[PDB]
Amino acid sequence: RTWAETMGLNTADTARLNANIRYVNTGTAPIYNVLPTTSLVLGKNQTLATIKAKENQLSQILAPNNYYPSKNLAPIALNAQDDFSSTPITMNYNQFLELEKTKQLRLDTDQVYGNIATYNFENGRVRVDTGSNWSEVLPQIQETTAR
Amino acid sequence: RTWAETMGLNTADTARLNANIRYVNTGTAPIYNVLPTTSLVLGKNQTLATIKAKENQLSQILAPNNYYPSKNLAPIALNAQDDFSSTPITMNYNQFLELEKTKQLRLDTDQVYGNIATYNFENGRVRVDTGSNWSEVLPQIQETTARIIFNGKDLNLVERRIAAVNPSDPLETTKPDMTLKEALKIAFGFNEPNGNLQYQGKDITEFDFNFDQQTSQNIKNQLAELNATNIYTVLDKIKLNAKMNILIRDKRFHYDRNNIAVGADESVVKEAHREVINSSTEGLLLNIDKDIRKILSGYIVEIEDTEGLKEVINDRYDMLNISSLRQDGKTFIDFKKYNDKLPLYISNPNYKVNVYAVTKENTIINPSENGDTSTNGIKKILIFSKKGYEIG
Amino acid sequence: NVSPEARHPLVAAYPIVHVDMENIILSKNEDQSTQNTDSQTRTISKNTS
Amino acid sequence: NVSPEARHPLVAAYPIVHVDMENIILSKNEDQSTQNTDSQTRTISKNTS
Repeated sequence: RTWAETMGLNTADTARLNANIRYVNTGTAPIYNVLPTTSLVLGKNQTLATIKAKENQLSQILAPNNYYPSKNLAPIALNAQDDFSSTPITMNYNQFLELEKTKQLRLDTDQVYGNIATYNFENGRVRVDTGSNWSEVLPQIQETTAR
Repeated sequence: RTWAETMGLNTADTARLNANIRYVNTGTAPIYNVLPTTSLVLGKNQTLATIKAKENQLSQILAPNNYYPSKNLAPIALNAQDDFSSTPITMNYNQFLELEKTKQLRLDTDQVYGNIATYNFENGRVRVDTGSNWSEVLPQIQETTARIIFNGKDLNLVERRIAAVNPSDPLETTKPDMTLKEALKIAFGFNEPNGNLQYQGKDITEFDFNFDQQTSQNIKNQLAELNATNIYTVLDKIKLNAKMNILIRDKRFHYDRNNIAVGADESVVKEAHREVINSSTEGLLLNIDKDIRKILSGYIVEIEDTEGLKEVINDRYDMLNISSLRQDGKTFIDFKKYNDKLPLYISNPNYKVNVYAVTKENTIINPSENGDTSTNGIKKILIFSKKGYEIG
Repeated sequence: NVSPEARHPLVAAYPIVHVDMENIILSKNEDQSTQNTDSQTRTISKNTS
Repeated sequence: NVSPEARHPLVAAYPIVHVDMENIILSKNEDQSTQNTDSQTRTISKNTS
């Protein structure tokens, strides 16, 4: 009679990641179809990944002084790297050992995509134009205005 | 002759998921091509995955007060995370032991995508514009209208929005003046058949008014200038404004945090439990009103001797669901379906019968500590006391 | 499909959608296997002392 | 939704979005395997000497 036991590994794919995030608009005007580019930094300035948010993590409206999702709801998960969300964010053996010891991991926000909604003078409606984003507008404000 | 047996595992993909979901539209206008974003939360706020609905789970039309799929049809499955529905929703080993232990998993609804169908004046048709979604419209309705929630139809909350005037926006000061009487008369269907504001039968003073912090500040300013104290006489003079929440409930019952009718008072339980239609060992086809019958737990019989004591047949926490429903409006409170398919124990026709009931602010939802598996810490109301020669 | 009380101009017509779960079906991804074996040895041991 | 501070021509209306992380969930990608064997032998030794 024999008992056996086997525990395998792969030292470039040792762990995965699943970051629970939430968006905040502390501004003045709403932003539609929000898709932030965000990077998971381990240690001081060692970056594991950079993920533009996929279609699962898209915020349709973000009014000023609002959240997505709202504070009575649990945060959204960010666990994909592929454009179709079929490849997990991973880390190797040296990154996984240092993360268990120091537990230093943070989340930068490099940039934010999102569209603008304009008034339509014919029928009074407000229609998001999916051709122009706020990255055309926001550098024009920071060069003409005083903060 | 050698026999073997092997098992394997992986501590990052140790389980899969499959969520049977159903959509409800309790609004006022249909939404086409519905794709909700939704999130599977383990425990308190640990999110497993966020899934926008894929092509298999698209609802082409969702009329108000309708479901996708229908109520006679089984729900739809959500078992994909990839955009092409090729990748399942997995769990690691620590999220799997916690789910088999505690059995806690909910499903939030972060947002809803869906289109708008508009009238074509050319050929009179209705065509879904796939460039316009409802998310451009709902943040404009919510900032220029007042909201009123009212539960006088089958004790369920109906939410309606009414265009009121904002005094700090020049386009919004063109809309006509909205008073609190007129806002009820066009949204829910009140009237005044004898000069008093009324629902179907009930006077308006049978309800109560609860506001939010910002709204109740503005109502007190309107009542000081009218030299009024009671709000129920100046209902045709309170001007509504933009971003007002007003809650109108039935005064007779109790309400929990989600404003659902869950408890009653001691006087209402004897108003619709007065007459009895038939009396026997088996039949309680009674005229239980639709208000209290959704908020009660069940019924409790009580044996009463000649000298007087307290004997309960259904003296258990799970022997109280004796509520069957026929097709005549009389809820059939059966006696024998928890009694081994045997008739009830009656030893003397001189012994009378007493029947009671419990609401849901006194109904517990878990077994107690040592020996309270019964009706010990359950307070009731006296309902039924007649002599045992008229029932038998 | 717009409900008849929303056909006043001052009343807004808009949907309110929410999803509710009815069953959760988790399936444990675990692989398992069995095996049989029938060995038959025939020895011809010769000794020369 | 343009807030009433910015319904003036001389005040810009623009969003300030940032993302904050409230949990990190890391899953060790490791595979475990156990195996049990039973085996019986019936040896009939014969010798002519």
